[PDB]
Amino acid sequence: AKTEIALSGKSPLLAATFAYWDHIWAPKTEQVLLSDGEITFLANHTLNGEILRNAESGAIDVKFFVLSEKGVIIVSLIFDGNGDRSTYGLSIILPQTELSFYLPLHRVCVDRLTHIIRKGRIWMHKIIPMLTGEVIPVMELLSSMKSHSVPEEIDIADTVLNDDDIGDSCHEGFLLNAISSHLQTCGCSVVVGSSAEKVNKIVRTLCLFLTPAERKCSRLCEAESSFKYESGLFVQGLLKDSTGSFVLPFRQVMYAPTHIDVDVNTVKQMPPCDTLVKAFLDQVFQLKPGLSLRSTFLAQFLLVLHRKALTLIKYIEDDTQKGKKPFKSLRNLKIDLDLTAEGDLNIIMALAEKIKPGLHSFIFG
Amino acid sequence: TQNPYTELLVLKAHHDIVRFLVQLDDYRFDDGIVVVWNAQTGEKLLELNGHTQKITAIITFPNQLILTASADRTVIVWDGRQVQRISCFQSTVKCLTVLQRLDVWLSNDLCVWNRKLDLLCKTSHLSDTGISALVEIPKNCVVAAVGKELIIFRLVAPSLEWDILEVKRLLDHQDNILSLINVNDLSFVTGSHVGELIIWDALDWTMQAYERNFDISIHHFTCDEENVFAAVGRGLYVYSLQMKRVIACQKTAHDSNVLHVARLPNRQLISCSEDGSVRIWELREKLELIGDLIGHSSSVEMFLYFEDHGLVTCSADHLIILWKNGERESGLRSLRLFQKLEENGDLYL
Amino acid sequence: ATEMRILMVGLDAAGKTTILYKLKLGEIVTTIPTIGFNVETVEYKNISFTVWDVGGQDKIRPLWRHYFQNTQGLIFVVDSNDRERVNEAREELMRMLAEDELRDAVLLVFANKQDLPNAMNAAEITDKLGLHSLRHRNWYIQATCATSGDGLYEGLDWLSNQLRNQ
Amino acid sequence: AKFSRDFILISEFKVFGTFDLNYFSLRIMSVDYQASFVGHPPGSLNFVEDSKVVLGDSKEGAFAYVHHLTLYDRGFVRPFCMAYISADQHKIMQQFQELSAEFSRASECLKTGNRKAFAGELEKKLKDLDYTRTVLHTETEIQKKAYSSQAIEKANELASVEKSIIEHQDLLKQIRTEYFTQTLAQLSHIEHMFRGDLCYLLTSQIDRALLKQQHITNFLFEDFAGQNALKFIQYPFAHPAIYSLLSGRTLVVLGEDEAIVRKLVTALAIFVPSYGCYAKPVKHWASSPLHIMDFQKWKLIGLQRVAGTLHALSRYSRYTSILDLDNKTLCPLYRGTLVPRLADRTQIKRGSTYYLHVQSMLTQLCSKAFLYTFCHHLHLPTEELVASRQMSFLKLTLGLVNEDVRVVQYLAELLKLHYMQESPGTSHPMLRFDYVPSFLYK
Ligand SMILES: Nc1nc2c(ncn2[C@@H]2O[C@H](COP(=O)(O)OP(=O)(O)O)[C@@H](O)[C@H]2O)c(=O)[nH]1
Ligand code: BEF
Ligand SMILES: [Mg+2]
Repeated sequence: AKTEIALSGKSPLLAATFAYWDHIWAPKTEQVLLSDGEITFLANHTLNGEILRNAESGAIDVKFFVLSEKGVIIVSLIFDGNGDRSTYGLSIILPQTELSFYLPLHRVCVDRLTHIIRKGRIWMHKIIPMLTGEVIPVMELLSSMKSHSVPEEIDIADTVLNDDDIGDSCHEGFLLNAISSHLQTCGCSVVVGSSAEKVNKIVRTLCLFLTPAERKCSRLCEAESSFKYESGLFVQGLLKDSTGSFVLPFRQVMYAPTHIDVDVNTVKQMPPCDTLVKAFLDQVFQLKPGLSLRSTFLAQFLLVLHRKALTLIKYIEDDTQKGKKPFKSLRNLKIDLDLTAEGDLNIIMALAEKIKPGLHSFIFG
Repeated sequence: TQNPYTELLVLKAHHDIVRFLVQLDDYRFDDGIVVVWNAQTGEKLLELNGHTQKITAIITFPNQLILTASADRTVIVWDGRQVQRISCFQSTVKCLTVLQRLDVWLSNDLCVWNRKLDLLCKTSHLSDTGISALVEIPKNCVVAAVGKELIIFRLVAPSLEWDILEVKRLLDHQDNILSLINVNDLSFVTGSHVGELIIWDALDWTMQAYERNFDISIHHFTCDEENVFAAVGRGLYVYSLQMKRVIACQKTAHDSNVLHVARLPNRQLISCSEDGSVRIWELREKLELIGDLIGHSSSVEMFLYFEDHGLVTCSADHLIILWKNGERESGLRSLRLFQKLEENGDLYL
Repeated sequence: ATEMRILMVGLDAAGKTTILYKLKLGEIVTTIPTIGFNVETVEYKNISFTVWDVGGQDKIRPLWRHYFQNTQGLIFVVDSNDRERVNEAREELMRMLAEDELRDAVLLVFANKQDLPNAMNAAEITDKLGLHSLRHRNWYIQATCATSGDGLYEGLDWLSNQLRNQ
Repeated sequence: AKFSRDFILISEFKVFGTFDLNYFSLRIMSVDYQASFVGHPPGSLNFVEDSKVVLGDSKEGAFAYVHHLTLYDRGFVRPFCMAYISADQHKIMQQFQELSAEFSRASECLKTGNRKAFAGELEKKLKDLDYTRTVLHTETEIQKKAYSSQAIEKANELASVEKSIIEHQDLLKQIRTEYFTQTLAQLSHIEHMFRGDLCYLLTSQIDRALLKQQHITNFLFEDFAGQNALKFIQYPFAHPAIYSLLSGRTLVVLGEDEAIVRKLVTALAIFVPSYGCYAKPVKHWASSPLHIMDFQKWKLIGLQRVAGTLHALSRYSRYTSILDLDNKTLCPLYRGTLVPRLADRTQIKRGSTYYLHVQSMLTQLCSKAFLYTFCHHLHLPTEELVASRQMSFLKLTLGLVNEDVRVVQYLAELLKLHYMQESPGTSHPMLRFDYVPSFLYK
C-alpha cells in the first residue's frame, strides 16, 4: 500500500503510516535499509497497546519510542473516533543515527500533526484525499531542515558585526530597530530578502542572539526552492519571487504564540505574538573585532538580559504565594528592577516566557 | 593635593633593621643577611648570608659585585654565586671607601688594599677609637675624623710603593664629629656632635666657617655647588654657602629627630625622621610642604633614589617599601599587554 | 462465514501460548510469559479461527473483562497437573460466565497437559469443573498434550460442528 | 493530586527513592495501578529500550527505561523497569537528552553487575551438577561394572543438561550487595538535582553554557545571607560603605560583640572584588596592633574594643575607612549614581531575591571594565591630552557621573594585572591608594 514519493534533498524520514482492529507512505529512495514488513511489525507494537480506552472526549496522547532493538525512533498521536468508535492515529519514523535532530522539533511536529488530525476528524463525520494532502507538508518541513538552518556554533565571520564601520544614519536606525523588534517579539521572526548572500548574512548575524538549542529551530534562506511561512520556527530565511507579493497566510501566522527586508530596509512587526540595547549598539562598534575581543562582549549583554529576566520572574513569584492573590503592583515593580523604560521592561519580560509560559497573562494579560 | 607616588609596593624578607642601601647596577641594588631585589618587579633575586654579627658597611668596586664587613673583626668579599675571599687583620672597621682615580681602595687603623684583596699599605695604631668617617680628597689624599680629633692622613702615590703620611691636624671642634662630605672640588664640611658647624679648605686646609646660633646632634648634611643643607633634631636648617649664613629654616619640622636628608635631582629635598614619617620639600625663593609619606610604625634610616623607578625607604619595622609614581606606572603596564596580544593571537589562545 | 473470534484464556504457566504455537506452526519454542496479548489466526475447514493469547496473571485477572467483546467462542484452558487453586479457578470461571456481557457467547470448557500419571482421565477433572452443575451453557472437553500435539484438532472440529448453526 | 518521583517493578504471577521511601505519595496515584499500566509488550542478549507514557488522571508519565535484569532460576525473563515520573508534562520532553544518560549509566551498572551474580549461581549449579555427574560416573559406573539402563538414561540427560549449562555460561561471559548499593546511590543522585521546576533548570544550563566563554572577566564574582544584608540597607548612612568596599579601600570593622561582627563580615562579603585563584581576600576577626603588610592582601578585617584605639588607628587614615558599631561612627564624601541603585527605600521582600539583583547588576560593571581595558583608541597614543581623553570618555560613552569613575579603572587594573601575572598583590604587592580627604558621620 506504500505510495512512494520523493522530495528535494536527502531523506531524514524513514517511513510514516496509520492503524486498525477486528504505512501507505514512504520516502522513495535507493536501498531502504529495512524491508516493508518491518514497518508493519514496528507499527503493531506501537498500535496494539491501548486496550484501556480511558478517554473522556478526545485529545492527542503523544507517545515516543527510542526502540534501540533495531535502532528506530517512533512518534505517534493516537485518538479515538468510520463505522465504529475505535481509536486510531498516525505515526512517524526516524532512524537511530538522526537522534538529536528531532528533539528541538518535537513542539512543532506535534502541533502540525494535531492540526492535521483536527482537520481529518472534521471530514470523518460530515478518508484518503486529505490524508495524502496534509502528509507531504509535514514531510516537507522536516526534510528541508536536514542540511540547512543555522547551527549553534556560529562565528562572527558573516555577521553584521565584524564590519569596522558603524554605518550611516539609516544603517544605525535599521539595525537598532531590528534588534529591538526581535528581542521584543520573543525571538520568533523571519526575514524577507530579494538577494541571496545579503539575506543569509543578515540572518546568520541576527541568529547570534539565541540559545544553542534554539539554533536548530531555524530555517536558512535559498534562491532555488519555494519555502513557506512555517509557523513553528524562530528565525527563517527565504527569497521573494519577482511577482511582488510574499506568500504569507494570515491565519497560520496570526495563530503563532516580524518583517525585516534587505531591500527597502524597514522593519515592521505588523503581526504581534529602549536604551539597554541602544547602549550595546553604540558601544560594540568602538572596539577592534579582528582579534575576537568584540566576540566576548557580545555574551555579557545576553547574560545580563537573562539574569535580569530571571530576577523579575522570582520577584513576581514571591510577591504572591506562588500565585494566590492579585498582583496590583506596577510602580513598585518598575522602580526596584532598574528598568523604567517601557521598552526595557518589555525586553526583560520577553525572556521570561522562554522558561515560564503564561507569565504575560498572569501579570497583566 | 598634588604630589607624586600613588603606588606602594611592600617587601618583607629581613629579620633585623638594615640601615644600608647601596646601588649595584642599572636594575639591581643588623642580622648579617644581605638581600638584593629587582626595582621594577620586586623579586628578591638571589641571597647572600655569611655574616654572624651586625654588618658595618656595604660598597661596590667596579666586577662591582659586593663588598661587606661586619662586627666579627673580619672583612669578606662576596660576589654574584661564589664568595671571592675574606680579609681579617686585627680589629673591626666602621668605614670603607674606594678611590677611583688612584684605582685603589682602603678600609683603630687604616689599611689600603689592592684589587687582589691584599693590603698594599697600612698605618700604625691611629687611635683608641675607630675611624668615624673616610672622605676622598683631591690630589690622592684621604681625610678622616676620629671623634674629637680629625687628621688628614694623606696618601703618597707610589720605588713604586705606596706611602701615607698625615700632613695636618686640627682641634677647633669641641665635640665629636658627626658627618663630612666633599662639596665638589670646593671644600670639606665639618660638624660637631654638640652641633657646631665648621668648614675645611681644600688646599689651604684653613677653617673658614663657624655657625652656632641654631638636643643639638646634627646628623647629616646634604649640599651641592649651590647651598649647604643640614638637619639637626626637630628642625631643618639650611646654611648658605656663598653668602655664608643661614638661608632657610623650618622650626616646625618633624616632631622626632631627623636621621638622613638628601636632594632630589629635579630640585627638591626630602627628609627622613625618627617618627617614621618622610616628607618631601621644595626649595623656594627664600620652602614649603610638598607631600607626606606615612610608611612605618618606627624610624627610617636612609633613602635611595632611582631615576625612573622610585624610592626605597625602610629601616626599623623589618620591611622595605618601593614607592612609585603610579599613573606613569600604569602606562608602561598598558603598553605591554597590547604589544603581547598581537603576537599571541586571540585573547585565550 | 470464515471469522471465528476466540477468547483463549487460561491460568498462569499453562502453556496456552504453546497451544497457539502448535496451532499456527506446529513447533515447540521457549516462551517468555506474555505481558499484554498476541494476535494470530488459523484457517481450517473454510473458516479462519482467530485466537488471541492472553495473560493469566492474578493481578490481571480482573482485566480479561476488557477483552469481553466481539468473541463468540469462550475457549478456556485449565491445568490438570496442578492439584491446587482449582477452587479459585472454578470461582474465576463462574464469575466470568455469570455476567450478561458474555451471555451471548457460547461456553467451551477445555483442558490439556495430561503428562505425568498424577493427573488422569477427565472424570474427576470435569467433576471439579462441575459440568453438570451449569445451566444454560454448553461444554465439550478433550484430553490434549502439546508434546505429541494431538487433540486440538478435534476441539476445532467440535467448535465448527456445534457453532456453524448459530 | 500529586505523583511520585521514582519507581521500579517486576510484574509476574515496589521501591522508592523520592526521599528514601518517602511516606507522602498522596492518594491520587495508586502504588501499582501505573505499574499495571506500564506493563507493555516492548522488549521482545537483547538491548536497551527507552519509551514514554501518556497522560491520565492526572499525572503525565516519563522515562520508562525497561531492561532485563539477569538469568534467574522463565529461562532469562526479568522485566525490570526503572520508571521515572513527574507532574510537569513538558519538562521530561525538553530535558530528555540529559535525563537519558543518567538512567543509562544506572542501568549499565546493574547490567555489569547482577549479570556477574547470576554468574556465580550458574557456576555453583554446574559445579553441583558436575559433582553429581562425577558421583554417577564413579559409583553408578562401578555398579554397572558390578535398572542400570534407567541410570544410564538419567546420566545421559544430566550430561545434556550439563552441556547446556556450559554453553550458557560460556555465552554469558561475553562483553554484552556488592553492586546494588552504589546503584541505589546513583538513583538517589539522579533524583537529586531535578527536584526543582523546569523553569530554573533551563537557566541553570543556559548560564553554565554562557560562563565558559567569559573566562577573563569572570574572576571578580564567580563565587568559588541576604536578610541580614538587607537589614544593612535599617542602617542609615550605609551607602558610602559600599563604595569604599568596591573602590579597593580596606573597610575595617572594629568592635566587641563577636556575633554581630560575624553577622556582617560575611553578609558584606558579596560586594568584595576578588584577586585571583584565592577565593576571597577577607580576614575574619583580626587581633593585633596591625602593620602595613596586614593591609596589603587582607582586603577587610575586624577588630575588637578590649574595654581608645581611634587615635592608634587614625594614623593610617589615608589607606582605610574605619567602621565603629556601637557609637554608629564611620569614607570620602560621595555623591554618585552607581551604588544608590545597587542599594536603595525598596519594597523588595525575601532574602535571595536581592542576591540575584546584586549578582545581575554587578556583571554590568564587569563588562564596562572589559570595554575600558580593551579599547585601542584610548590607551594607544602628551600626558595632558591622554588624561583629558581618558577622563572625557567616561563622561559620554559609559555614562558615568563624577567620582563614580574611580572604581572603573581600579577594576581595570585588576584585569590587566590578571592577564599577565594572574596574582595581583599576592606575591607582588600593589597596594594602590589615593589622597582623597574624608569625613565622619554620626
Ligand atoms: N510437559 C508438558 N509441558 C507443557 C504442556 N503444555 C504446556 N507445557 C509447559 O508450559 C510452558 C509454557 O507456559 P507459558 O506459555 O509460559 O504459559 P501459558 O501460555 O499461559 O500456558 C512450557 O515450558 C511447557 O513445558 C504439556 O502438555 N506437557
Ligand atoms: F503464555 Be502467557 F501465559 F499468555
Ligand atoms: Mg503463559
